[PDB]
Amino acid sequence: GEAPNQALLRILKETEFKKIKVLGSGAFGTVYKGLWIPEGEKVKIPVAIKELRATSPKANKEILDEAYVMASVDNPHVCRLLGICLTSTVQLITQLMPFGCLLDYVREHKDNIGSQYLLNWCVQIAKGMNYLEDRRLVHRDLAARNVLVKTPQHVKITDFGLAKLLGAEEKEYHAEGGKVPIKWMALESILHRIYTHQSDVWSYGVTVWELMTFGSKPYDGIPASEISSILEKGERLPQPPICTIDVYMIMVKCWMIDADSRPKFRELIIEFSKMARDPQRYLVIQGDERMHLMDEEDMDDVVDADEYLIP
Ligand SMILES: CN(C)C/C=C/C(=O)Nc1cccc(-c2c(-c3ccccc3)oc3ncnc(N[C@H](CO)c4ccccc4)c23)c1
Repeated sequence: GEAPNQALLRILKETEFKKIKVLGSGAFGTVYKGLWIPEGEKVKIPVAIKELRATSPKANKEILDEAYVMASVDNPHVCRLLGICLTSTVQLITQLMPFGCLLDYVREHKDNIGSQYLLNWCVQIAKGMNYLEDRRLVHRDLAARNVLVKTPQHVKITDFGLAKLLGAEEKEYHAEGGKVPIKWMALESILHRIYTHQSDVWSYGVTVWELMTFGSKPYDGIPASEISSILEKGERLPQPPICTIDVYMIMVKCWMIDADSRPKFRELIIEFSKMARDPQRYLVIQGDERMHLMDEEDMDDVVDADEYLIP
């Protein structure tokens, strides 16, 4: 009737891993960096570990839903669950992504990110998303904050809270508890709480826009109430400065009204691959190589004394 989900859910002992330091104490719990040392083996695996504070009644069924889907994915551009630990409070264990979320990263390194990294990230995210679509899965929260950085050359999608499965028969998902980030959401999602792989494509467009802007807040001024209307009026996010029309047009197609006329992730991979073979033709970034005499002002007639000889 549907494909059986034969994913393993590993149970891990509290003793076989050491928390080292807190990475993030949000209102969603806290996440530690840690080391997982399975006793059987002779390995040590850098991990991230997530738990929530009291047992919130629903929220403990929420984190186990996240566990369910993180354990059900296996792609190089998607964070997989390593195991759960059933202590007083449940802990999710996953591979450590040392450089944190992409959003922070484009901000903390604006001046040192070239077109090849930007376009290669766009490829990689579309592969991750094309995989989740192959696995009949709808993320419902794609955003630059929810893409983590293993290295600057390798990013993966994460945060599978909110993610939902869809059999062969359904093409859609009707949410109820509407607390989803408004500014990454398709129109159909904001109006009718409909979620499709093509609504993920919209959120992909907004994610790409975040990156090409080195981490700007979309609709930076505007409040969530309005978003529905101005998107309906036909307004969209502006063309980022570094973006050619070629790139910006792909974004805009992710933001069409008719969801079926937006591009498929399998297409976004192709089109961004093509572009990543000649990056500087499609993204113009002042200084696009390396910016390395440490003066900190604006001067184009600076010469070095070693090249200024006896007048
Ligand atoms: C809000 N803005 C700041 C945008 C960016 C937000 C952000 O990066 N938050 C975040 C919060 C907590 C941990 C992490 C986080 C970091 C990290 C590493 C170094 C510095 C900072 C973070 O490394 C991670 N590796 C794997 N999963 C992670 N974290 C998810 C939680 O979803 C997870 C862990 C275990 C199991 C499942 C999932 C993280 C990332």
